[PDB]
Amino acid sequence: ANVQWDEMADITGSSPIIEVKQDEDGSFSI
Amino acid sequence: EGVYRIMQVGVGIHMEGVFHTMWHVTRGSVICHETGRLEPSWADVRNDMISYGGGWRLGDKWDKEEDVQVLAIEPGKNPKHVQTKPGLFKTLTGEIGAVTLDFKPGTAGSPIINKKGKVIGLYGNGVVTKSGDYVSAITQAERIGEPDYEVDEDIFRKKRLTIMDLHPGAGKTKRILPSIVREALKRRLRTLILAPTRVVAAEMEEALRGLPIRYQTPAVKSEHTGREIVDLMCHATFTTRLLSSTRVPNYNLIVMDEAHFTDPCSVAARGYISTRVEMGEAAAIFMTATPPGSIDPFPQSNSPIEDIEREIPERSWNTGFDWITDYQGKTVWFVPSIKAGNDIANCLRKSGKKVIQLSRKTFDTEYPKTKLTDWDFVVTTDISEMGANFRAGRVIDPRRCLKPVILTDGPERVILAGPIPVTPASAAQRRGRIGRNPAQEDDQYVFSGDPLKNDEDHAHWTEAKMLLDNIYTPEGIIPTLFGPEREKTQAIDGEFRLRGEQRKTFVELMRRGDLPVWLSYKVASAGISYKDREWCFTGERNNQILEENMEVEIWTREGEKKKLRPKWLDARVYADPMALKDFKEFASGRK
Repeated sequence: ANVQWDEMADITGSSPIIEVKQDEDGSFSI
Repeated sequence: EGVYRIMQVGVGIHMEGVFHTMWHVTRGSVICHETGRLEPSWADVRNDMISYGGGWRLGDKWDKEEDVQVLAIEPGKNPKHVQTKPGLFKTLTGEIGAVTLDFKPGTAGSPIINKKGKVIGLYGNGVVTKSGDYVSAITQAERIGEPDYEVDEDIFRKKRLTIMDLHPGAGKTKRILPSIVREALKRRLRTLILAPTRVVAAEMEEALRGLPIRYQTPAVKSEHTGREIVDLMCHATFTTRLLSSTRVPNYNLIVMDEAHFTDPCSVAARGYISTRVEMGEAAAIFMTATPPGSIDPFPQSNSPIEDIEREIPERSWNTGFDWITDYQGKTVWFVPSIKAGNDIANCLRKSGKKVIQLSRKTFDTEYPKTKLTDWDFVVTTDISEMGANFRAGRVIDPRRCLKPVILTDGPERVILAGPIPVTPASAAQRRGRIGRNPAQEDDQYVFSGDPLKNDEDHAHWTEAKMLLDNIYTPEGIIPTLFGPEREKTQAIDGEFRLRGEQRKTFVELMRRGDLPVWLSYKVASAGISYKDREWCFTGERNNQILEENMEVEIWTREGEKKKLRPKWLDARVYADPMALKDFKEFASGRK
């Protein structure tokens, strides 16, 4: 398991703009 | 060394001999692998990540057009690379990219690849969209850590002194000092290591396991072996050997730890060491966060500190200060004296708090309790400013202390002026007990008042001078105070020099009699023999010593009742019960 890119990888994912509320204790919100 | 499976709850990358992962997985503990090497070095929570082993080591970001794919080393499954077009998560500080991949809890920490090459970010942290489906931000450390350390060279050049200063992170004992000693042994140097206290010296031995380290006791005036080892001793041990031995090793490398210590023996040590460097006969290293040429009470730290300024109890309180006891973590509290300490500690236990008290003479036998026992508070004098480490989250520092002062107006005497404000350096050291370990709650340094810079009336500078010019060397050379600390006293060099039996009595008064330097000097420079204890009773009416509001009387060595009434009055011999007990043992002629 090395840092090797895979060309046979699957393509997915929408790319929307997301207004996020970030905080210290946790991770992210809205 | 590529990638691993943190156990799965998370995933890490093994680059740079350091381990990269996140705080929310496995908290802040150790990962068990062969040969070990696993412990928190850096942490962040806004950017959820705990890089450890080294500072960090992940380079470059993803820009805004490059497609980024994510590794999927998940529990129970195989690594499955998945290409995606990175989205964008707009925050208040700045918009960072956010990929949208469907994964199950436990695969957090998987690497993402920069189109073609190495890791560009760390997957495993995001938020769920109630309307949408899935999302995870491209969180990555920026910028990188230090990362590690390597030794410079004129550090070992004869005729050079090196002041190595940095905050209580920082590795001066666990990674820096052994790196120096190891490099010293390679160059076959007669190396000396100086610690402020015996317990700090103990921490050095563990940090220097595997190296020829020989701890030197003050019960021995000198020890030489043909075998090439490194001497480890307390500052005071070094000074007493300089006073009691002719066989003084000409160390070519001297390393003083906690070189800010203002104890008369430590200052004198810095005076001697500095002189040996000037002779081009040795190299010196002074390690301290607050060197004499600094006045910052709020230095850097390797973890965020919440500096809080508010009113702090000087004695017993009854109402008002709910914040003191409502705190549910461990607290270290600095008091100006043992008397003040007891008054504070007694009120704390009334609230149901486990309190351990610390002082100079009780340090060796009480400090280990601060590690084994679960405790709520630690009440301490200014002794913890030197290498004392605690697992606490809060420091309460009134910034008050006691200062020995030699009064010249009339008959010379030493008083313990105070409680007076501490030095800017002292306040920094008290503060530096916290902010060492990355915790989810930033450490709190609760303080009161401002530090005072001027401490030129401190008795220790004069006492250090008395110790210095009684150290003889391959002359014509007079040992003087270390540069910065030289202006602290107006005393002319060598003016405290004694000869032969007077100098001998002076040393024994300190070592065998446990008397302060100033007091030992006054007696010895008076011509009084060591075993003669009649000066302890031939003092003025005002020189009467009190003990719990009553005039102290002592049964002499012959069997006679006399009032403890010294000719010279040093307040440090009757300051606290343990000090007074020892002095009464001396005046009786029992030691």
